Amino acid sequence: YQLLWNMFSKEVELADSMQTLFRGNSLASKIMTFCFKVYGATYLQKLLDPLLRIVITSSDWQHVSFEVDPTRLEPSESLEENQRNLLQMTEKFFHAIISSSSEFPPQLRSVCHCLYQVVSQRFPQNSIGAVGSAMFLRFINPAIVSPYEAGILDKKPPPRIERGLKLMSKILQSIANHVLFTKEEHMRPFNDFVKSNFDAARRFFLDIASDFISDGNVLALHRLLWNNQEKIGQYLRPFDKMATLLAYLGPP
Amino acid sequence: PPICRQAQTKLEVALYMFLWNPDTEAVLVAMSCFRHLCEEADIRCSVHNLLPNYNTFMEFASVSNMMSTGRAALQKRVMALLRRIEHPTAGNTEAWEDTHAKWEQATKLILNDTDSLQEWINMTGFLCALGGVCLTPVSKFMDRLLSLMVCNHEKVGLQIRTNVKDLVGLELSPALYPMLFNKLKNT
Amino acid sequence: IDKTCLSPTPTLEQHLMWDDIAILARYMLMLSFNNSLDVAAHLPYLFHVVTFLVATGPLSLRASTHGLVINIIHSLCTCSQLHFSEETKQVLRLSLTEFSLPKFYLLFGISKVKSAAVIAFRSERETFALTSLETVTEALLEIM
Repeated sequence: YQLLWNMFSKEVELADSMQTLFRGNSLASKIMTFCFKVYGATYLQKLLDPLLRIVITSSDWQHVSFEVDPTRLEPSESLEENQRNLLQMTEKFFHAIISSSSEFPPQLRSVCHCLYQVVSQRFPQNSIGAVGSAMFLRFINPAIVSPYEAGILDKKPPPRIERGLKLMSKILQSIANHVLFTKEEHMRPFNDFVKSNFDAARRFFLDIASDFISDGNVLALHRLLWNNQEKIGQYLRPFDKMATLLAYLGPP
Repeated sequence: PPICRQAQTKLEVALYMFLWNPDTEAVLVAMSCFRHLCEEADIRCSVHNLLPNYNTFMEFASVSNMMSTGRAALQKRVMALLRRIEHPTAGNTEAWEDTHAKWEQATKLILNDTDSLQEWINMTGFLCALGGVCLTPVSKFMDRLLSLMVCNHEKVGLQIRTNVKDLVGLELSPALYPMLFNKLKNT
Repeated sequence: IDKTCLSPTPTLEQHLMWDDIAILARYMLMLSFNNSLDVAAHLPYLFHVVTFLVATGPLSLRASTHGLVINIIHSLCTCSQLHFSEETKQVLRLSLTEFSLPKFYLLFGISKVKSAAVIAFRSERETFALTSLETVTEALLEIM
């Protein structure tokens, strides 16, 4: 809690606005993503494995398509039924994500509570939109786009399902960010259904942000500490204690 | 309409091809030019609306107004930020393609005057500066280069070789390394 | 050292019995190995002489003072009559590595020389800083 509190206080004091917060490749964002991975790989695979098994097995025979771009649309396919199938399966897995609040792990719940407190310490209004978006930009939608690469599925899905899951990441990111589609013209028919699920996502985000592992392995922190030893004493008795601990241990 | 977007892409081709110009002031102006493209792409709307070079163009804007010096450090920063872009814009794709097309004619007329060598090494630094992301014409350039640094019998001679062992020696994309290694292996 | 006050000279390398003190300080350096001088009863006298003659004289004696301090702490650690607790032995063990540092090489006046024991047994001076004596006395106070 103190560790994440320190780096996230540094991240929110070094951030310019709320709209650019935790949306880059910073160290705090990488630690956010790794905390998501190590506290929710099991929860996310248990939430998404039967749903992807319903999508791949016993749904995908009858030329089901989610291609909603009229430029890339096949002449044998229909835009309206592609949008209908996409909105149906979107409503299903969005409802599953909202209903998965009780199965959410408590350690990552305390992590998101600390994140909520930190963002509320500088952005007291609508901090939860910064909280939920980070859970969708870095945790749920990368596993949605690449389920085989996330370890959720044993193999890669068919490419029509992959296009549907990339559009799933786009639609759910528009849901979680509380921002409608303004860039792509073919994404605009879903704006009403995204607006109808704004507060449904926000209630789950507020439920998560309110209110247990083994020991460390063989990791040699000596190599990380001593290949960068030259300028850590320069950056400002911690340096003296570090030098004594350096002298007490023989370098390999 | 898509026609103004098409003309905008042709403008991006023009800016990318002026990025290797011998005159330092033209490269400085073309580097400073990108803020207008960024703000117009912002007010037509986030980051996906522009082809994802927006943060690298911010870096272009930041380096554009720092310092004016000799051409060597300017070219070095040009190779740095042209390595750093890491995205396949179609304007960028056209930019390395037509410069590679003029590159063969350029090295042909050099093979069969020091300003010509200056713009020549500028073209090498520009083309090796780009990632040239394939995801093959880039391999054609690579085999040309591996056939080139021997440069066994030529009047200018070593001013090729040494410059080459700097330019591919220092200025090359990190994602371009396996192709170079695999070419060196079977040469 | 008590009787040097009768005919005072400011340097203490200028006083008439400087060679006497240097010669008998070499005795303590030789004899300081394995509690061969009893640190369990002569410790406060011994630190007094240590404080009085840091960074004095030629390079060999300056390194000898440092080696004397190291051997004092080492024999203080390895002495069995004192029967210390574990935490005190731990802080002495850290203090040995503290005095081994190049910072204390600078404090004791041996900056150019890599190893004290090499120059100490082999056989123009930089000025003394009094705050260095303050730091050394604070370290010995903490140990004591």
